Amino acid sequence: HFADLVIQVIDELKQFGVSVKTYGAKGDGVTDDIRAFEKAIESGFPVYVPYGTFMVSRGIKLPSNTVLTGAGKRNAVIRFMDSVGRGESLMYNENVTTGNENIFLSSFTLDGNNKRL
Amino acid sequence: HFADLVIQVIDELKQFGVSVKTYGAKGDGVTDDIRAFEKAIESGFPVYVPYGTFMVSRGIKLPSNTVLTGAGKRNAVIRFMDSVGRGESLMYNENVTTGNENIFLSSFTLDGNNKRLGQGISGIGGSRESNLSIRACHNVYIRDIEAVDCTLHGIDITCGGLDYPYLGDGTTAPNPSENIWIENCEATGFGDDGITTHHSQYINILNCYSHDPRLTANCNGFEIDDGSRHVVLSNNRSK
Amino acid sequence: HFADLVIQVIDELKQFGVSVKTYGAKGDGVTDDIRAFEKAIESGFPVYVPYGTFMVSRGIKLPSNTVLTGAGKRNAVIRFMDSVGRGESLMYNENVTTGNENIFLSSFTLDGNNKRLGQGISGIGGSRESNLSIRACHNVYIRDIEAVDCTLHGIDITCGGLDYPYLGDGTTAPNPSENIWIENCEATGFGDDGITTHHSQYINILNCYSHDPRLTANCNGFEIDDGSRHVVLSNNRSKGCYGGIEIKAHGDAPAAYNISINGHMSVEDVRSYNFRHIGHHAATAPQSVSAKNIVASNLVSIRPNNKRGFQDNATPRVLAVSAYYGVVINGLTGYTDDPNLLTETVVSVQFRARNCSLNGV
Ligand SMILES: [Co+2]
Ligand SMILES: [Co+2]
Ligand SMILES: [Co+2]
Ligand SMILES: [Co+2]
Repeated sequence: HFADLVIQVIDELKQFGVSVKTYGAKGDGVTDDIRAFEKAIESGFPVYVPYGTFMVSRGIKLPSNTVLTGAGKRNAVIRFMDSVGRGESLMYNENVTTGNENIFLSSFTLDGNNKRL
Repeated sequence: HFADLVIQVIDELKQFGVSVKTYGAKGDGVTDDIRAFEKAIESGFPVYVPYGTFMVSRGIKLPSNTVLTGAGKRNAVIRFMDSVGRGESLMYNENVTTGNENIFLSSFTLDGNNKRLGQGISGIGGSRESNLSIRACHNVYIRDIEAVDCTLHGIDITCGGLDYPYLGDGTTAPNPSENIWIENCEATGFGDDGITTHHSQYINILNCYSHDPRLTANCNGFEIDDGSRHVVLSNNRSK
Repeated sequence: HFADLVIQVIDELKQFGVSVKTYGAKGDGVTDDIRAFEKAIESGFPVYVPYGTFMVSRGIKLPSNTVLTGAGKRNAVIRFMDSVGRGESLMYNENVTTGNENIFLSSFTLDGNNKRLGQGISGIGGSRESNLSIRACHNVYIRDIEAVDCTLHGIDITCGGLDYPYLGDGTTAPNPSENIWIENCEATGFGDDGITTHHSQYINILNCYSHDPRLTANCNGFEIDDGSRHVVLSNNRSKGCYGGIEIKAHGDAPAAYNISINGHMSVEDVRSYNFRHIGHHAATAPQSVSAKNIVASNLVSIRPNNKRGFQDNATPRVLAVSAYYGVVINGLTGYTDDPNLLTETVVSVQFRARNCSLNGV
């Protein structure tokens, strides 16, 4: 509970923008973090992905005016879960038909977990 | 939120027992703190009342094996709210008919807020509406309690039942209180008596001060009344 | 770890003095807290005992200039562990032979856990195994202490030494306790006496309650015993004991002398007020040279009886005086509602009692 209060302060500082962990991401190689990504991305703030393997049960959709930056390749890693079915890219812009604008993506690994199939 | 975490730690230390503020008491002279008192008292721990005026919308009922201690007279103050109706003493033991045991009360003020009813008013019937009423109890220690603006009595020790029994001369009422100690208490501004005993035995009243009744009837400082027996009074003052 | 830091700050504030919990006390009814008590007590600070049942594997020894205060009776509770052996009072001053000074004890329960030994057991020898024992001490204030399930006595004030000395009539034992105040204390479930004094002087016992001994021998509420002198008892109550207030000595000891009873209430004791000097009652014995001066006033005795069989069914009394010279009784009320409880003599002045006066009975 003390640590949670300290974390709350850090998160309010927004040193990188907003961390996905602020919205509940675990980045533990097991937990489904898709909702945290969606929440962070819809918040309007630049989004930061810190160290971890962030498991996702569906594709991460990017709206216009998105800044998504990680701690780096093989540091911030985004990965499809074993149970994901067919049909989606791991990461793609929201409006598939007429598109989006101003998307800035930096410094992370995308692991499509093709192995699972 | 930080202060709340600090408070949580203090409360877990239980330096006095459990504070009523731990259970949500404000002690601000306005907020109804009755639920906090009830919760604290039912917890099984000795209960502490710190500085404040703790407003209560109904009587505080005491079960057996209760320790209730305050920060002191005119420091910890317990008070009926303006909107309280008729029929209850401010503080009394839970089992009104066959009584309770082992109740230890120390170091606070009981303000019955009789004022709220208008002037000239006394108890609605029998032993109802004292600041403190002890009925059919064994082993009760009452120390350093100040009882003010009382509707009926300041402190009343009686047998079981809300009413006083009238069974005739040469009788003994059922369910006496027994083994009672009243020490360093003050009673004032009462409607009947400051400190009084009925149908009860083995009582010591020591170093107490009972003065200035509100009313003008049979209003006595110390009234050792119907059915009392085996009582010592020593070094008290009445005025 | 955060809570520990907060606690550290609180402890540094020293709002009561130093808490025993600061030195590692748990007060959980299970953990041995003796080391925390010893550390706190040796620190030089006033010691505070907060809410809890603080278990102890050996007696708590008190040095000079000790302040030990609790959160209150049945709030702060100090208790012998089940596994404790024989020989120690629960709490007592460090220097058993020549004593200590300036000890101030307030607001806690002492539970001697006599139960742990099986039933029917009393002290192993002399003054050993009371809940609280004060030996050869000067300036001791004992307030708001509840003493329960006691092996020997609840509270005992005595001279130096673990044993009680038997030096003969007309003597004064070395190393008395002196300047003692016992107020608002309760003693119950003891093996011998609730509150008792020996070979000590200048003592006030005020507003205390001693009742219901475990055993059935000479088990008295207040026993002003061998070598006592210059004692005032006032506004105390005794219940369900053999003697309510006993003032006496055993044979081969000097009787208590110059004792004042300024009001007492005795409820269902056998002999409410029992003043005597064993060895100095027979017509052919020497007169006691020590049994002198008792002034006792505003005495209440209620339903004296021997339903419990104390002292081999000794016969009940409101008042029994023997051996003593110069006993002045003023304002005595004895009351019963059962004519079959006391059947021999209500008040006796016999067995070498002399120069006695009864007024207002
Ligand atoms: Co009256
Ligand atoms: Co009355
Ligand atoms: Co004895
Ligand atoms: Co003795």
